[PDB]
Amino acid sequence: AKYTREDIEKLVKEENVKYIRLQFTDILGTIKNVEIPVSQLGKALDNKVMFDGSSIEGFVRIEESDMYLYPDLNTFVIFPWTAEKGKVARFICDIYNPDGTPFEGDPRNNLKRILKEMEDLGFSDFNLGPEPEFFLFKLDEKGEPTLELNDKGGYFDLAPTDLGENCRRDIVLELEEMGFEIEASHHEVAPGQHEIDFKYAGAVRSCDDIQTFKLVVKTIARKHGLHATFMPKPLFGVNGSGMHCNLSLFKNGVNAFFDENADLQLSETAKHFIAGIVKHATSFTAVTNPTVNSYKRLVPGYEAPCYVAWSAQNRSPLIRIPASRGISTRVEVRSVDPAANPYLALSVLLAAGLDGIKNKLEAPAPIDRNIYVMSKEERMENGIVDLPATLAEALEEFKSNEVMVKALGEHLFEHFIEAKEIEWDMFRTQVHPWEREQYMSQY
Amino acid sequence: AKYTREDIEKLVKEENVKYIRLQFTDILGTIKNVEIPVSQLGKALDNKVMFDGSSIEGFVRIEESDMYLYPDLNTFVIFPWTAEKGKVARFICDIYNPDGTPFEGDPRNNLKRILKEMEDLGFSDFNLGPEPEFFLFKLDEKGEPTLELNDKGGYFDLAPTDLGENCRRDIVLELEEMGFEIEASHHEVAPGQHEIDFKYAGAVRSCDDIQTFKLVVKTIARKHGLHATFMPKPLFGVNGSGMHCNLSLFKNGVNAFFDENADLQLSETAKHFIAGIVKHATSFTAVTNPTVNSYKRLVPGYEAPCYVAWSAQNRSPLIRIPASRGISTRVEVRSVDPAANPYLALSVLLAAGLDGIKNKLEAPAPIDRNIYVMSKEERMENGIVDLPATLAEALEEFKSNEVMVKALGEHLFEHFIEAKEIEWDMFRTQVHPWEREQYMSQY
Amino acid sequence: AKYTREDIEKLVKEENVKYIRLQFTDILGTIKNVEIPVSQLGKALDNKVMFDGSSIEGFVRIEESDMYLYPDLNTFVIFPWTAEKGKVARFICDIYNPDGTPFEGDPRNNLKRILKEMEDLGFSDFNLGPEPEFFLFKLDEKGEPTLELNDKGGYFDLAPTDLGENCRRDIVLELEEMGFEIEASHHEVAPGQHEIDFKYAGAVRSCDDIQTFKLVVKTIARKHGLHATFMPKPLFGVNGSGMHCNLSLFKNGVNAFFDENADLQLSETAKHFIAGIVKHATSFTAVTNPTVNSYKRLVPGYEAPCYVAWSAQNRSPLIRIPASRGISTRVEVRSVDPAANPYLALSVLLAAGLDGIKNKLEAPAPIDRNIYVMSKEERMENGIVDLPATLAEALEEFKSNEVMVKALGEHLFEHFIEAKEIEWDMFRTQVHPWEREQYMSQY
Ligand SMILES: NC(=O)CC[C@H](N)C(=O)O
Ligand SMILES: NC(=O)CC[C@H](N)C(=O)O
Ligand SMILES: NC(=O)CC[C@H](N)C(=O)O
Ligand SMILES: [Mg+2]
Ligand SMILES: [Mg+2]
Ligand SMILES: [Mg+2]
Ligand SMILES: [Mg+2]
Ligand SMILES: [Mg+2]
Ligand SMILES: [Mg+2]
Repeated sequence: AKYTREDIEKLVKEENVKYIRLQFTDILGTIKNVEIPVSQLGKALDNKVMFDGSSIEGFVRIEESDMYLYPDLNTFVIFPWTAEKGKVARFICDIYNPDGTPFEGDPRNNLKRILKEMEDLGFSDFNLGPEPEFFLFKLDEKGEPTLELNDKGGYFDLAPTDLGENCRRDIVLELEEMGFEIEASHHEVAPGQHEIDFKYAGAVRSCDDIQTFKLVVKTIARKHGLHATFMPKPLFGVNGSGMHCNLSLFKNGVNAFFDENADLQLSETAKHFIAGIVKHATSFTAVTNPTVNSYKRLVPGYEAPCYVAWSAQNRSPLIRIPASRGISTRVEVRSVDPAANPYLALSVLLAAGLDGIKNKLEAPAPIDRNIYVMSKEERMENGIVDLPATLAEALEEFKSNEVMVKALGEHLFEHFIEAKEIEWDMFRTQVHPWEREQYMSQY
Repeated sequence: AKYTREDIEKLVKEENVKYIRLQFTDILGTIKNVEIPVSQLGKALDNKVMFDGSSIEGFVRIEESDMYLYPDLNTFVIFPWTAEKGKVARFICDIYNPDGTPFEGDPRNNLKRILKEMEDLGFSDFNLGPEPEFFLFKLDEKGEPTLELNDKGGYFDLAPTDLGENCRRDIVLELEEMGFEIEASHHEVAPGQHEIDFKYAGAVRSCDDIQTFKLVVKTIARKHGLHATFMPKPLFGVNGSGMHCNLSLFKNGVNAFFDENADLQLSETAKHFIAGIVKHATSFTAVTNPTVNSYKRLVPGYEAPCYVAWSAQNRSPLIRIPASRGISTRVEVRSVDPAANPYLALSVLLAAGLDGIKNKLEAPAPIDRNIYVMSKEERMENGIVDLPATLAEALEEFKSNEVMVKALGEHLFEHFIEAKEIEWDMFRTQVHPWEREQYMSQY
Repeated sequence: AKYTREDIEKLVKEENVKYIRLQFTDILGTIKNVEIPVSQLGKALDNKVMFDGSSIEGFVRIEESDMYLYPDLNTFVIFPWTAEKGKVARFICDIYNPDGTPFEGDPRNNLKRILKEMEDLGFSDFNLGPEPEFFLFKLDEKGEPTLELNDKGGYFDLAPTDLGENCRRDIVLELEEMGFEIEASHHEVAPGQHEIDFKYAGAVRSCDDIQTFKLVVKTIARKHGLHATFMPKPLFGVNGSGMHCNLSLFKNGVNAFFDENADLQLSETAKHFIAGIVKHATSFTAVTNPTVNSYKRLVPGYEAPCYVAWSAQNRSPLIRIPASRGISTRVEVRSVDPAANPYLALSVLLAAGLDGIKNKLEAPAPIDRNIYVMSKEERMENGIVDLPATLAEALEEFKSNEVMVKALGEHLFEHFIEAKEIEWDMFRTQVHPWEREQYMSQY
């Protein structure tokens, strides 16, 4: 209980807040919001503020259904950049049905349902250390984004010299005021690409920070005449952006993934986790990579996962176990990207792992080998399966997997598939310029 | 034996030919060619003219391999538009190995191998009446094609008024001089789209005319400041172009598809044919629709096949049996498109039909029903299977089918798949503008 | 020492530092870093902050590997230009392996190693007084560099008036606030060319500054709407840039090069040092001139070394010995340029010098006449050899030398050659406009 009803009231008044954003997340991971004037804070904290809950299912809405917003006193934050008379504050809310019961369609609640499922197995915490990457493009005369990158930096270079303005820098500074515990940032492989790494955090909190992060990144970027984008693969030929997820299970307050005695200092629970992730990897990809373009990133040669396998040191594995041990022992999943709905993404990732731990699934053999060279022949000769090549392919796999499906719930699942199937269909019937440049005159 | 060595020599001289085009077709259906000066006609008719035969496998060439061109005295034609001193004549050739044996890689020969397979069953002829459709676009200042259509006509309208120049009209006139037996032409559904229907003709000859047709259509069109294209789906939202194939089997010189006594006046042989086509339809689609874009046409709502079924009157069936009976009784296959390699396309279509006749496969029930409305539920409840949605999907189906695979031969098959797999892969890793307009700012 | 963890602690607290850059250097001499918030300072000073150490190898990276950063409390500096609200501080860190051992691939480490061999042979310090040269170009509308120079000044001219804006002055001023001790600065031979000479300092201090200098320069240059470049030869026909290195060996705190009563006042050790550099010059040229463009600077007629010879007065000696003596007695290597990686260039130059000292090599006769006039044949009659003409030549030469290869270490060496070999290969296969301007019509 970070803040209390009174701690919140004292703050809004002393900090002269005049605008409160009650934010939430829909089925597509998009950051939704219902804003009210400070004069309504009371009604907000009372959980009486209603809104059309059908907005949580995204562009698949069919009917208007009244619902409540239950603000989380802990998510209370104030936006520094907004200043003077008009100071804005936010509240990440939870959606409840008119009767008082939590809305199944809400993805944030889904993560809670699965976390509860975690505690029923004996685990206390499930931390997540995200590695969100993004691209910054220049803005044209008007205000529309162009294909020009904000810089020409490389992997870990000293991008935009401190003098003047430096987006990445200025973003981190804003995130600190709000209360972010950023680990560190750097310039990414491709020119104009940036990365801000978060610190360890509980599932829900960590996921809430991912949503806010994008908001702070997009806003500040626009304030510097730039355009921030978390699109997996904005440009063909250059590196794509991913959102590595460093997962870690705890029991009684201790890292349940550490074992200073077993190989790689990993415990039986850790390896079972690895197994669960490997068994469902190709099945939950539709969730960790929800967009069509998400699969243009999952192409070999750009340090992005393409096959289900884990290692401690490799070109670009699906699962990677960082050097750090002890309380830092963690399982990194590199397939996840920034376009993924954090709440849903973690739910499915938690369900996969827990499935292996609960059923004591056997973890495959590490592979410090090279998947890049060996053709599919060896990949077949070995337990190396490829990840779905298209959104369509991933959606067919997701449906078959029963634990993954039940990981999202009846309501969430139903709509997720409906939204994506339409999304895909829209893309498959589209005629791209590339098609004409290849056929228009050749045929 | 339309022409003879002497009939050819007398013609070239009297018509003052100064340039001979020895043409052939590669694996991708592209019209290849090796041109020689009239002074070499003798060496040509002697079958001594060599060329790099690796050019028949297309962009998958790996080594240079000398081969011979064996001109077909029957395919001898003279291009009317080419005039004066420089009159051009052509010769569709056959490829032979240095030793004197026919090249397996040659698609035109493949059709001959399968036609021979037809005669071994008791059939004399296998006629084909093609319905090639195309689009005409305007040319910009320079000479590059634009997205502007040559007109705004509709289905069977009186497009471009006779006065001045009218491509479609002027094309037909050129085709007649050369000796084409055109049935009739009209304006197609979509604006700027045209169709010239051929008359009944033997497989090989009919296929040879399809190749020449495209050549005459592309050339004359350019001569009118226009750009002709046989690309399946040039524009999203407008009708696509297909190449309906009206097939018909003969025995002893009579239409083996007619039976003035059985239902629909169709014979047992005709229905067996229907069965063969239905059993392999989804398997040979990769051949009758070889390009990626070929599947943007196979989308509902544009009068293009989307499900395996046959009828005599329906929205847009895969197999259609024209009204005409007697010697005109024929089985129309509407899935085939202009981008298809005629020689390969027919081979696979002949093999499918013959498979049903040889094994007396049972033909499904006609369907004057509506596939467009009934969801996949009924399509499942019925023997209604969908055609492959992507080139990839069609290529996976083609490989599994054994009769279809053996319908192309070891050498042809091997390369066809290699070329398409690469083609597809090129397309799947591409980042289309559509992707950014949908994600660039949404994420 | 210079700073204590407490000194830094107080400074960052009093100077209101908010951003901390932990910088280092990759194999290509490129300035890199990992940025962390001031709240992570403790973890930084605790040597716990990690990063992907593969970033050290540059574009030749293969697999991501965790590593630690050890901040050098003495390299702590505070960038003045950074706004009060967001003060930025830096720390040139050292790269270590997960097990607490110095990473062999770290360039700054290698220099430290070579310096140990210097201490073993009985030497106290090894000073370096670099003469960085650089050009300044104008920025177009999109902040893009142009071939337009910043002034039409000459050698030592009073380039750019004391107008409101004057990059060179403003650079030296900013460096003064950063604790940089600059000897003097002037305007170079070519228009828009500038030079800033630092006071001599230790091998590491000097290198670390060469890095910081490049950063400050480029930074302040961008603030003035200009673009700073250390590219050895930006424009054809104009002078190139070279970072002359004034080397000075110390023994027991005194100048081991000076000799009161000795020919030319150069001690024995001094002479051997000269010899050490002459036999290894052609070999270590690939390190002190790491780019393809570097060799375009190494051409006669522009005050750039083209032959291996030393002298006190000459047109363009590879090794020049300035006037001043005593503790100012030094050896200047003029072949080195600003694109070279300071740490690697100093390691190869120190190695060559120590080779000549430990093996008592005899120094050749100093060339005091014009070497430009002596034909290729003449230079052969005397001890006169040409430096590598192209990067490729320099590379093969470098591998042929053992003491030089050991100067970089197997790990550093393997990657250097890898990067440069693929680098040259790109250049070699490139087709330049020049080639087309010279063969397009002539052929
Ligand atoms: N070094 C890296 O972590 C690169 C990650 C890369 N941007 C990706 O697509 O995952
Ligand atoms: N009426 C028609 O035959 C239309 C055919 C349509 N152009 C197709 O794609 O097949
Ligand atoms: N010191 C100078 O005169 C500079 C000479 C020239 N810039 C070089 O290449 O070294
Ligand atoms: Mg990364
Ligand atoms: Mg990572
Ligand atoms: Mg038609
Ligand atoms: Mg038709
Ligand atoms: Mg100088
Ligand atoms: Mg000098």
